[PDB]
Amino acid sequence: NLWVTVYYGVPVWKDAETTLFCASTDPNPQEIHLENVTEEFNMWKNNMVEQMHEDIISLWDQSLKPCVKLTPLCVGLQCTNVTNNITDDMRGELKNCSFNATTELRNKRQKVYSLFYRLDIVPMVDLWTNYRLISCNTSAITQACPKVSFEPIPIHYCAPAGFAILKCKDKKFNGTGPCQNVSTVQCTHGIKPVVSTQLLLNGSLAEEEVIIRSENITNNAKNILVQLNTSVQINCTRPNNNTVKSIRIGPGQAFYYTGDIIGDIRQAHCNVSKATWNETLGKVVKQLRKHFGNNTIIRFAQSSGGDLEVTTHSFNCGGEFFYCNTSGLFNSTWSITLPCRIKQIINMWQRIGQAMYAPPIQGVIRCVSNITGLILTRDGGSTNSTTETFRPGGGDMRDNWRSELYKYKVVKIEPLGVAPTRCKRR
Amino acid sequence: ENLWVTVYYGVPVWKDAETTLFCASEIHLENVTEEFNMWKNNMVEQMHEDIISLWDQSLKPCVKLTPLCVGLQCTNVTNNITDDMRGELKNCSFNATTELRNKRQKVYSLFYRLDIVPMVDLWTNYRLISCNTSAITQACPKVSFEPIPIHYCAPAGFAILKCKDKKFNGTGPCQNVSTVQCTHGIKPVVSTQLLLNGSLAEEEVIIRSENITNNAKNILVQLNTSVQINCTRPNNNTVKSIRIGPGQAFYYTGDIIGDIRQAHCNVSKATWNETLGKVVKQLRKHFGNNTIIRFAQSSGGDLEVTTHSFNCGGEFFYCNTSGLFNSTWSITLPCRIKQIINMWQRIGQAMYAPPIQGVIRCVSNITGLILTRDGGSTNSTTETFRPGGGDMRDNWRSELYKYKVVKIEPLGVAPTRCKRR
Amino acid sequence: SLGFLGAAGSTMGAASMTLTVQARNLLGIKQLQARVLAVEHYLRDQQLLGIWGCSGKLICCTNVPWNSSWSNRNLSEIWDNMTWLQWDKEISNYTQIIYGLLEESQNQQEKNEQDLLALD
Amino acid sequence: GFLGAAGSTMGAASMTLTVQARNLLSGIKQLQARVLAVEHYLRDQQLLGIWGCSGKLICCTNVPWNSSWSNRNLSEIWDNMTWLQWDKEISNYTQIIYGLLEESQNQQEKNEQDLLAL
Amino acid sequence: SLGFLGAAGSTMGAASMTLTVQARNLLSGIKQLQARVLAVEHYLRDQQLLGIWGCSGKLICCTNVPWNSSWSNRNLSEIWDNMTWLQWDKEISNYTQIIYGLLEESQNQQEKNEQDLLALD
Ligand SMILES: *[C@@H]1O[C@H](CO)[C@@H](O[C@@H]2O[C@H](CO)[C@@H](O[C@@H]3O[C@H](CO)[C@@H](O)[C@H](O)[C@@H]3O)[C@H](O)[C@H]2NC(C)=O)[C@H](O)[C@H]1NC(C)=O
Ligand SMILES: *[C@@H]1O[C@H](CO)[C@@H](O[C@@H]2O[C@H](CO)[C@@H](O)[C@H](O)[C@H]2NC(C)=O)[C@H](O)[C@H]1NC(C)=O
Ligand SMILES: *[C@@H]1O[C@H](CO)[C@@H](O[C@@H]2O[C@H](CO)[C@@H](O)[C@H](O)[C@H]2NC(C)=O)[C@H](O)[C@H]1NC(C)=O
Ligand SMILES: *[C@@H]1O[C@H](CO)[C@@H](O[C@@H]2O[C@H](CO)[C@@H](O)[C@H](O)[C@H]2NC(C)=O)[C@H](O)[C@H]1NC(C)=O
Ligand SMILES: *[C@@H]1O[C@H](CO)[C@@H](O)[C@H](O)[C@H]1NC(C)=O
Ligand SMILES: *[C@@H]1O[C@H](CO)[C@@H](O)[C@H](O)[C@H]1NC(C)=O
Ligand SMILES: *[C@@H]1O[C@H](CO)[C@@H](O)[C@H](O)[C@H]1NC(C)=O
Ligand SMILES: *[C@@H]1O[C@H](CO)[C@@H](O)[C@H](O)[C@H]1NC(C)=O
Ligand SMILES: *[C@@H]1O[C@H](CO)[C@@H](O)[C@H](O)[C@H]1NC(C)=O
Ligand SMILES: *[C@@H]1O[C@H](CO)[C@@H](O)[C@H](O)[C@H]1NC(C)=O
Ligand SMILES: *[C@@H]1O[C@H](CO)[C@@H](O)[C@H](O)[C@H]1NC(C)=O
Ligand SMILES: *[C@@H]1O[C@H](CO)[C@@H](O)[C@H](O)[C@H]1NC(C)=O
Ligand SMILES: *[C@@H]1O[C@H](CO)[C@@H](O)[C@H](O)[C@H]1NC(C)=O
Ligand SMILES: *[C@@H]1O[C@H](CO)[C@@H](O)[C@H](O)[C@H]1NC(C)=O
Ligand SMILES: *[C@@H]1O[C@H](CO)[C@@H](O)[C@H](O)[C@H]1NC(C)=O
Ligand SMILES: *[C@@H]1O[C@H](CO)[C@@H](O)[C@H](O)[C@H]1NC(C)=O
Ligand SMILES: *[C@@H]1O[C@H](CO)[C@@H](O)[C@H](O)[C@H]1NC(C)=O
Ligand SMILES: *[C@@H]1O[C@H](CO)[C@@H](O)[C@H](O)[C@H]1NC(C)=O
Ligand SMILES: *[C@@H]1O[C@H](CO)[C@@H](O)[C@H](O)[C@H]1NC(C)=O
Ligand SMILES: *[C@@H]1O[C@H](CO)[C@@H](O)[C@H](O)[C@H]1NC(C)=O
Ligand SMILES: *[C@@H]1O[C@H](CO)[C@@H](O)[C@H](O)[C@H]1NC(C)=O
Ligand SMILES: *[C@@H]1O[C@H](CO)[C@@H](O)[C@H](O)[C@H]1NC(C)=O
Ligand SMILES: *[C@@H]1O[C@H](CO)[C@@H](O)[C@H](O)[C@H]1NC(C)=O
Ligand SMILES: *[C@@H]1O[C@H](CO)[C@@H](O)[C@H](O)[C@H]1NC(C)=O
Ligand SMILES: *[C@@H]1O[C@H](CO)[C@@H](O)[C@H](O)[C@H]1NC(C)=O
Ligand SMILES: *[C@@H]1O[C@H](CO)[C@@H](O)[C@H](O)[C@H]1NC(C)=O
Ligand SMILES: *[C@@H]1O[C@H](CO)[C@@H](O)[C@H](O)[C@H]1NC(C)=O
Ligand SMILES: *[C@@H]1O[C@H](CO)[C@@H](O)[C@H](O)[C@H]1NC(C)=O
Ligand SMILES: *[C@@H]1O[C@H](CO)[C@@H](O)[C@H](O)[C@H]1NC(C)=O
Ligand SMILES: *[C@@H]1O[C@H](CO)[C@@H](O)[C@H](O)[C@H]1NC(C)=O
Ligand SMILES: *[C@@H]1O[C@H](CO)[C@@H](O)[C@H](O)[C@H]1NC(C)=O
Ligand SMILES: *[C@@H]1O[C@H](CO)[C@@H](O)[C@H](O)[C@H]1NC(C)=O
Ligand SMILES: *[C@@H]1O[C@H](CO)[C@@H](O)[C@H](O)[C@H]1NC(C)=O
Ligand SMILES: *[C@@H]1O[C@H](CO)[C@@H](O)[C@H](O)[C@H]1NC(C)=O
Ligand SMILES: *[C@@H]1O[C@H](CO)[C@@H](O)[C@H](O)[C@H]1NC(C)=O
Ligand SMILES: *[C@@H]1O[C@H](CO)[C@@H](O)[C@H](O)[C@H]1NC(C)=O
Ligand SMILES: *[C@@H]1O[C@H](CO)[C@@H](O)[C@H](O)[C@H]1NC(C)=O
Ligand SMILES: *[C@@H]1O[C@H](CO)[C@@H](O)[C@H](O)[C@H]1NC(C)=O
Ligand SMILES: *[C@@H]1O[C@H](CO)[C@@H](O)[C@H](O)[C@H]1NC(C)=O
Ligand SMILES: *[C@@H]1O[C@H](CO)[C@@H](O)[C@H](O)[C@H]1NC(C)=O
Repeated sequence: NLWVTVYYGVPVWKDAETTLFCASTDPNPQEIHLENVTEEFNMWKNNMVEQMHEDIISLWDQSLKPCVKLTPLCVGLQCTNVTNNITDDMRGELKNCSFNATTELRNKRQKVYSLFYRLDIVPMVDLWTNYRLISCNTSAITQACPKVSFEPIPIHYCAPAGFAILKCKDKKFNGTGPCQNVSTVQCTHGIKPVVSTQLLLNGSLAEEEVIIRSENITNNAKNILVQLNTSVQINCTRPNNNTVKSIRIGPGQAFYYTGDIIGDIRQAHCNVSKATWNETLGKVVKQLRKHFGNNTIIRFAQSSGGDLEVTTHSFNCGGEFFYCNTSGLFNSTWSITLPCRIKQIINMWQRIGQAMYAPPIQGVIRCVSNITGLILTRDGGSTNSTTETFRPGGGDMRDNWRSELYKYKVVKIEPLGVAPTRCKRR
Repeated sequence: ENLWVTVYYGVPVWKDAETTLFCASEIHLENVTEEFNMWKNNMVEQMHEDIISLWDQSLKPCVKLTPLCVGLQCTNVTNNITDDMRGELKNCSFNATTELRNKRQKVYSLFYRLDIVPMVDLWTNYRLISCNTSAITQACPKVSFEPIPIHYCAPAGFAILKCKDKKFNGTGPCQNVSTVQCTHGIKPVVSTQLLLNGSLAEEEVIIRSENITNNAKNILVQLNTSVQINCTRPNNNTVKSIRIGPGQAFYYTGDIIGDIRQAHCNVSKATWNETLGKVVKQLRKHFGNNTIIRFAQSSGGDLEVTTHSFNCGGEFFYCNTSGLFNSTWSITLPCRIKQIINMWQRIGQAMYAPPIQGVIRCVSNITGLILTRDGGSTNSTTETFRPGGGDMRDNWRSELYKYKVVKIEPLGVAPTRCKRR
Repeated sequence: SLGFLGAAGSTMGAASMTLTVQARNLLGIKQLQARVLAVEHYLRDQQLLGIWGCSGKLICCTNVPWNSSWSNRNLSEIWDNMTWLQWDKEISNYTQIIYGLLEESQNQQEKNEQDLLALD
Repeated sequence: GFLGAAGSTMGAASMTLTVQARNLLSGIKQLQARVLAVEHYLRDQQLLGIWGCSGKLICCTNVPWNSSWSNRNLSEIWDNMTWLQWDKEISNYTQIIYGLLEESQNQQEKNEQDLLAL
Repeated sequence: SLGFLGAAGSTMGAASMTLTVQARNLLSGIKQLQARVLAVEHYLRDQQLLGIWGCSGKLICCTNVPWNSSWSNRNLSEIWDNMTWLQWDKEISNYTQIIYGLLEESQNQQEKNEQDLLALD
């Protein structure tokens, strides 16, 4: 009675992993809401996070190729103390280091004197030198081009023809499971590739409430990503009127360094309010209690030691990589100012062999910045769920980008299908 | 009239389009009028970008002269120097590097004054020019820069329309239009004041300019006859080379055998005078029969834009051009030689042209000019033109002006009486 | 008027009215790989329709009868009470048998038409 | 020859559709050019396919001609116009015509689906 | 059943029943993309050439071009039962362009005749 009828253009899809376009090529966005659908999402199996990670690494590596190498500056340094007025907390933090640098001429050196942060130098004992640059015994140092900025620029990931991106609009979406309010887009919204290690800055806020996302909430080896519904503002500054000088080290190689600091030296601090931070932590704890016992005491603590790039909270305020100390922020059991250390020679992500030198920017650097999320890690159930301790632990950078790509899934369109009809060909 | 839409595929229509053309190395269209605009032709922009990219890719895998940015002790040349060549050449000495890293060497060499700059020192006198701005790379002595005809070809689905009209001024409708897939062989000849080894007009000198009333734009003059230019550097240069590193080689002028004379380029007086007569006859069509036309010297810039650059055999001849123009309506024109050149109009890069052995003598066909109008608002009817410089696109726009890239739109609709059942 | 995949959650007998909306939306190294793979997927689907004798059609009726072992449902529940996604899931790993039957049926049809057109 | 009929009248140019065809299909820039030509060819073939005109160069349809698109008679259209002038004249309605063509095919297959269901 | 080219050494009649098996195998870092683009271009040129002849969508296409005895004077029994496609293709070398031109012209005339027949009220 019934016959096979072939249809082409069937609105069905399968989960798939394909290559996405990076648009910024400004797209004309479209969004089609899908009525009466349910789609299973899994933010921790989303290939878009791995592809975004690879794209950011490739763009970063490409940006540093046509730039000045600092190979001739891997020389011994004669470092002494800074003669300006400093406080007790900054004793030994900044050093005045002299060295012999090359010039455009191959057989004519030049004495130089430059201020360096203590974190950027390592002791090395010789008759006339005291320190060397931290990375010169591990890898070449490449100077970032001063014409190229670091500041995140929102980008869009776009599926190729034959593929589509599904967006989950459900409130209180925990990152996995079914989603009912699902729409189809060709390109994602503008996602800022913001680089941070403990707090998520300039990201997306939750529509309804604080959302706690974990691949396995009972596995203490996985990170917990907390998205806030309200932002908490961070005011960061390096209160030092830095005077930047430069020297020519090769035929086309110009090197930039700290020349001097005008006036007294004061430390580099980020201010977060106390009323809103206390409300934020109360909300986070209230949401945590829904994944643990209702009478379990939840306490926050300082991060563990080891690997300064992880133990501190990074930004890219101005053009200078801060590294703040959240120990005074999470020291509570359920304003505020954070001493931030400055480095210039940065090994970003967890790579070894590619060292980038961030040149200083003249003047003061002050930036205000929305905190939109947190990365928390649990210490472990050593008390049998009597008391739980959470720390602002670090993790791979994928966790920050996943915190934006959790709403998107890539699906492959399958235009063909078959179905019974009474239609017989002849 | 009971008409129905009929869909036709293979419709002979097109749209103006900008697409990517590829390099390589003719169907007449009757009753077709096509509007051309040589100053909106994206083939010139693509040719410019392609030549820049090809040049940079050819220069990249070559010997760098970074170790040669050292101080030099330069003295006067001890050969017989004529009155015009005094101070143009220096006998410089510079210690250099060697295949090994623990040794050095001494390298006497003969440099042009344009290639070195005075420095502030007590022991050395000069530096190589641009060592304080960019790295200098030597252009591999195998590869050549000799112009080779390049054909620009459209992708499938696109076509190139060629205007065959006589007295075509670069814009407006063309009546004689042909379709090609690839252009003819266009030589990427590099020059500034005069256009060499190009095509000729069939009937008369053609004056092509954008908004000719605006004197800020350049005027491209295409001749219908050629003017033979005979350039030479009468000097038997003996070239030596040094290792300066494993697998590296630097070439320099060792000495000059015989007397030293300047680079003289000869231009026939009568042919050039007739050419300028033709140019003023055509300019008067745009300025008035009673307008006096003066051809003055180029000014307002450095050696790169105020002289006639002209690769010949390898060495770049910056000819003064004072013996041309210089009039109100054999010429042994002096020329300067420069070795550390910066082609295009960039800054971040520099190229060293290795000297070529023996006497250099070329014979080139002047097929066009680039002129600039002095301007002013006096209503004096005494317009003055100079052989001003410009972007390199104006040389490549002196060709590729009759070609337009169009996208084929084979799909179309039309009414017919045909109804599908 | 619903847009691309707008009918994806609608019933099969309603979503079948929007096949042209889906069809029109099917068309540096990474960008070329994405464009070439989209072209290859389109061409494989078009060749597969051509093998079945359905070239140039979006709704193509065939001569393969429906087996009750593939889906023991009536037309009302298939077309009016379920979506194409649920149908596609229901007949997963039965489509290769259907495709083979369609290929063989078209080969037999082409031979029969050639023999009919060979009669004087 | 290719585009030789571009200056001919449409009645004469419509007989050279196979001459205009075949010229649509035949280091990274050359590969991008090839992919672009293939993409445009496939977009045009899909656009014909969704109209029920697949495999044909002259395809008759069931969409009546609207006098608001062009009020010329067939003698003037086919004997006194080239395809370029015609394309310029009706460009502002081309997409509207395409939409109507698509709609006709959407109905046509459904009717055929019903006729074969008897 | 016989595989991709299993019928290559079989007779033309037997090999004509395996067209879909070979048709499926025509479609399925810079040099890999060049290879893929070349495969796509060859497929599309063949599909276009069939479309010009009015054979689009069919693997066996009957036409209106009579066979010329100057191309091959073998009878159907010898061509289809005692000859392979490779030997036949060798036999009709230097004649395929004439056949292709005749097929193109015949389809153009067929399209004009169909358009005129459909223009009768
Ligand atoms: C999060 O977003 C905020 C808001 O965009 C970022 O702060 C803003 O950053 C821009 C770009 O650096 C600042 O513009 C700069 O201003 C200085 C002023 O001297 C100027 O010299 C630079 O050339 C540039 O124009 C802008 O001032 C700043 N605005 C505010 C209100 O903070 C912030 O950097 C982002 N945070 C992260 C971690 O990406
Ligand atoms: C860093 O050290 C340099 C010397 O290496 C200091 O430069 C000297 O500063 C004194 C200040 O009284 C001057 O009198 C000298 O003439 C300077 N010498 C040179 C060579 O510049 C520099 O001031 C030090 N900077 C800081 C911040 O302590
Ligand atoms: C920078 O260069 C100066 C050049 O004078 C170095 O000073 C001399 O160093 C040698 C050993 O390299 C000593 O024997 C001399 O006595 C030094 N001269 C003076 C006046 O102190 C200086 O040590 C170099 N600095 C660094 C950090 O390498
Ligand atoms: C690189 O060196 C050249 C040569 O000295 C500089 O160019 C000269 O700059 C002076 C500046 O006082 C001018 O007066 C001269 O006319 C220039 N001469 C030439 C031949 O160019 C150039 O400015 C230097 N560039 C840098 C970045 O230091
Ligand atoms: C710098 O001063 C601090 C105390 O002000 C002292 O502890 C430190 O050792 C000094 N460093 C040097 C290099 O003199
Ligand atoms: C480079 O020096 C640091 C100084 O502590 C040391 O930890 C590191 O291991 C050194 N690198 C290598 C490759 O040994
Ligand atoms: C998200 O919520 C759904 C609701 O049923 C639950 O099944 C799922 O396990 C949750 N996932 C996580 C990661 O909390
Ligand atoms: C889905 O989310 C959007 C977000 O604004 C909302 O407007 C829409 O009503 C939601 N859909 C449903 C079915 O609730
Ligand atoms: C954020 O969530 C808290 C949860 O108590 C709620 O009180 C507050 O109003 C929410 N804010 C917004 C802007 O949704
Ligand atoms: C993962 O989650 C399940 C859910 O109950 C839990 O039983 C399991 O222990 C978790 N994995 C680990 C490694 O703890
Ligand atoms: C500092 O922080 C508060 C709260 O985070 C914010 O409202 C205020 O605008 C900031 N002020 C400055 C000067 O950065
Ligand atoms: C941070 O707080 C300190 C405390 O006094 C203040 O001096 C500084 O100005 C604050 N920073 C900003 C950016 O407002
Ligand atoms: C942050 O400050 C606390 C204050 O006790 C200190 O113990 C901790 O080590 C600091 N963080 C880092 C990364 O040094
Ligand atoms: C730093 O001091 C200099 C003194 O000349 C002044 O011109 C400059 O504006 C100051 N910069 C800042 C950021 O205070
Ligand atoms: C930060 O939060 C405030 C709160 O309203 C918002 O208006 C502002 O635009 C946010 N800034 C950024 C950079 O996201
Ligand atoms: C070299 O020639 C220049 C030309 O002016 C002259 O000034 C200079 O004195 C001459 N030097 C010697 C050593 O002859
Ligand atoms: C070029 O010739 C056309 C002929 O129609 C004319 O309209 C146009 O103004 C001319 N332009 C120049 C710059 O001579
Ligand atoms: C077009 O130019 C060509 C160039 O040789 C010439 O042969 C032909 O006669 C010209 N046709 C017209 C119509 O001017
Ligand atoms: C070139 O054009 C001029 C117009 O002034 C004419 O007199 C001359 O004879 C032409 N030459 C040729 C070879 O046609
Ligand atoms: C041409 O130049 C004149 C100079 O006054 C100016 O007024 C006019 O707008 C210009 N036209 C164009 C098209 O550039
Ligand atoms: C140069 O012109 C002469 C006659 O003017 C001609 O014979 C010769 O072929 C031309 N050469 C080139 C390269 O244009
Ligand atoms: C330069 O001087 C050296 C000194 O020995 C001499 O050998 C060489 O020939 C001289 N070169 C010129 C060009 O005068
Ligand atoms: C150029 O003309 C001069 C006239 O004195 C002559 O001596 C010289 O040899 C000529 N050179 C060439 C290359 O024609
Ligand atoms: C240029 O040189 C050639 C060489 O044969 C000669 O025939 C011609 O007359 C010369 N022309 C001039 C203007 O010197
Ligand atoms: C100049 O005189 C000639 C003589 O015939 C004439 O044809 C031309 O139009 C005149 N031009 C002007 C600008 O007066
Ligand atoms: C060209 O020669 C004249 C002769 O007086 C001279 O004034 C002019 O400066 C020369 N050109 C250049 C670019 O030096
Ligand atoms: C240029 O013209 C002036 C005008 O009198 C003349 O004196 C001078 O000699 C001329 N120079 C050249 C190089 O033609
Ligand atoms: C230059 O002089 C050398 C001396 O041996 C000779 O061999 C060579 O041929 C000369 N060059 C020319 C171009 O005559
Ligand atoms: C969703 O289901 C309801 C239930 O009747 C139906 O009315 C509605 O049309 C469905 N949505 C779509 C897009 O068809
Ligand atoms: C298909 O139908 C036949 C009878 O028509 C039956 O024997 C066969 O088992 C069915 N297919 C499957 C996969 O069961
Ligand atoms: C189709 O089968 C279902 C299964 O129970 C039944 O409920 C429904 O009434 C049937 N419909 C028809 C039209 O037979
Ligand atoms: C075939 O598809 C059905 C559809 O649900 C599924 O249940 C069955 O497991 C599939 N067969 C195999 C072998 O997986
Ligand atoms: C161009 O128009 C003339 C007018 O008589 C006509 O004879 C000729 O055939 C037309 N050209 C073409 C290619 O049809
Ligand atoms: C023809 O077009 C007009 C508007 O362009 C429209 O109102 C009219 O309905 C169309 N004709 C038909 C028969 O629908
Ligand atoms: C077509 O319309 C034009 C209007 O200009 C008219 O002259 C011509 O005779 C008409 N043709 C027919 C066949 O009615
Ligand atoms: C098409 O529309 C544009 C503006 O919308 C108008 O300028 C043009 O003349 C129109 N074309 C026709 C053929 O009427
Ligand atoms: C090969 O030839 C033999 C001849 O006896 C035939 O039987 C056999 O079928 C042929 N092979 C194939 C694959 O058809
Ligand atoms: C076969 O080809 C010959 C070649 O001239 C031709 O004369 C003959 O008419 C052709 N046969 C048929 C039936 O057309
Ligand atoms: C076909 O031709 C061959 C060779 O002339 C002959 O042996 C055979 O019998 C012929 N067959 C038929 C059916 O005519
Ligand atoms: C085709 O032409 C070539 C040219 O020499 C010839 O060798 C070959 O035999 C011809 N083909 C046939 C089937 O005769």
